[PDB]
Amino acid sequence: KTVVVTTILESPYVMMKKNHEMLEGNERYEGYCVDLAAEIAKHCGFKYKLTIVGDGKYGARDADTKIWNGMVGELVYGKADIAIAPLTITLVREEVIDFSKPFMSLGISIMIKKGTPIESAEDLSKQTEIAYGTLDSGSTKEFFRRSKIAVFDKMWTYMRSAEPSVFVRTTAEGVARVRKSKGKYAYLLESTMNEYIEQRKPCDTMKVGGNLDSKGYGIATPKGSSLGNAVNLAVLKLNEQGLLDKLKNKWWYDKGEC
Amino acid sequence: KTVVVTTILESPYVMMKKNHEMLEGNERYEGYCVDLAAEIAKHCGFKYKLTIVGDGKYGARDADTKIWNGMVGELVYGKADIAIAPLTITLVREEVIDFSKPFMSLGISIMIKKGTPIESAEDLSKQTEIAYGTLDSGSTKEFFRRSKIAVFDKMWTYMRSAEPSVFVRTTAEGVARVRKSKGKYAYLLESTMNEYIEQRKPCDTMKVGGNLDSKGYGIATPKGSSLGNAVNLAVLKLNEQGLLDKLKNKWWYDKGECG
Ligand SMILES: O=C(O)C[C@@]12O[C@H]3C=CCN[C@H]3[C@@H]1C(=O)N[C@H]2C(=O)O
Ligand SMILES: [Cl-]
Ligand SMILES: [Cl-]
Ligand SMILES: [Cl-]
Ligand SMILES: [Cl-]
Repeated sequence: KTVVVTTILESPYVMMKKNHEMLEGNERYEGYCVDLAAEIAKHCGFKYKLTIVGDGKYGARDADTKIWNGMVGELVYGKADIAIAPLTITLVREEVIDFSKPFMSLGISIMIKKGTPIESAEDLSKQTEIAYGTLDSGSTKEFFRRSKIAVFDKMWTYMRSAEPSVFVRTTAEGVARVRKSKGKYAYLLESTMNEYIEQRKPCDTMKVGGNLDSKGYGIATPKGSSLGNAVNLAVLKLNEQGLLDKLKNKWWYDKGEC
Repeated sequence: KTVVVTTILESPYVMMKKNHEMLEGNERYEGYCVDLAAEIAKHCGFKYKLTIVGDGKYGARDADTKIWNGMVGELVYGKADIAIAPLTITLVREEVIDFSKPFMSLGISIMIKKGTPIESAEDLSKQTEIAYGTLDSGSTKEFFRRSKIAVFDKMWTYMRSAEPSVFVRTTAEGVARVRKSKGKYAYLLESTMNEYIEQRKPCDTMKVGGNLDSKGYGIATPKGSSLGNAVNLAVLKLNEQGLLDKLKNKWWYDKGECG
């Protein structure tokens, strides 16, 4: 009867509080998705325990074994009752679990080190002097790889052919690369992460240009889960009570340095 | 067995081609939702008729009679199999129909006549010289009535007590009112519509400020519909192929009359 919530350690969505070793259970964690979890539970009348996804992954099906990892795997294989994380709503996932309507929208955007003479994807496309790239594996890369749009296609062919490599293994590396490259590298990533980092010391980065695309984060439950309907309704209510906006403002701006 | 699609005549989602009495059936109509409808049927493998909703409303429940009007009413009362329209996904509607994930996202924004000295809701709230309003009902009005935000609250109180009325009955009314009030009126409306009108002649309007909130339009089916799963999957596939983006670009920008 205690609901098992699975999530993932990703700031500012879910973080381990500074004195977590002095804290018990759910109080070890803070962040946007921790509050969201609490808000969901209140409007759904259930008790819950926060767990961190065992393998540190989101949810991907291995082409060969067909096994799901991450949070999606924890739902499908019955370790968790529900996922409350920055888990993107995608077709392959929707086919094996239920999604709430998205609690947050986002898109591909450009992170620059402040000073950089770039204001848009187009700016990036027309030049090579400032290197730019994405995570070496994931949707942003595939977006570029698959786009039929001129600008985005010129960016991809550029990125694929660039030497040395413009791809990074981790988000943290991308951001470092920006910060360390003295304004000669730009990074493509979730507008949400871009916005968050903009509010981080040493305050030396900046989101520019519009979003290139659009996707959504949703709460995830097993197909036919008794929780999903209430959970989805709770998402919509929260949005209409200004609460999701308030949460975002909280973790991004009110608690922002810079 | 042909799927009955309810939808609504709202530009540029669905539009009766001016020569429509020479045309017939689905081909009488064009626009973003007509294309969207076709993509969905193709991916869901079905055949459909487009039918404009008898009352021209989106979907709201009468406070008294408890009766659902509009496209929601058509789905809830079993008069249509699916609604493919700029139908905002909302709690009360979600409780009575099935929605797909959003095929398009939007938020409340500010339409001004070019040259109007207003850049934000904050700006609007801090003055009265320029009047500003919303549709006399719906998602946008409700947002202001309910807001706990100081700026939005002040705007609601102003709007509610403003004379003459700052509320308009229809989008066209609100657009015309902005267009003719010599920059003495700004309309608060869906960013999607704001963005479309921006690309229409006389090209005398402008969207300004950030969105005030976030919402999505979804495709609705009657609760429990066998169609709901497949359709929702299609929205995601279309979105991942970049197809939804291609369409919005098509009807908003490719076809823009303002350069
Ligand atoms: O990057 C991906 O392909 C997926 C995502 O992986 C994250 C990790 C690094 C950069 N991107 C984000 C993306 C996000 O916002 N949610 C994840 C997810 O939805 O699994
Ligand atoms: Cl965003
Ligand atoms: Cl990462
Ligand atoms: Cl928008
Ligand atoms: Cl109302």
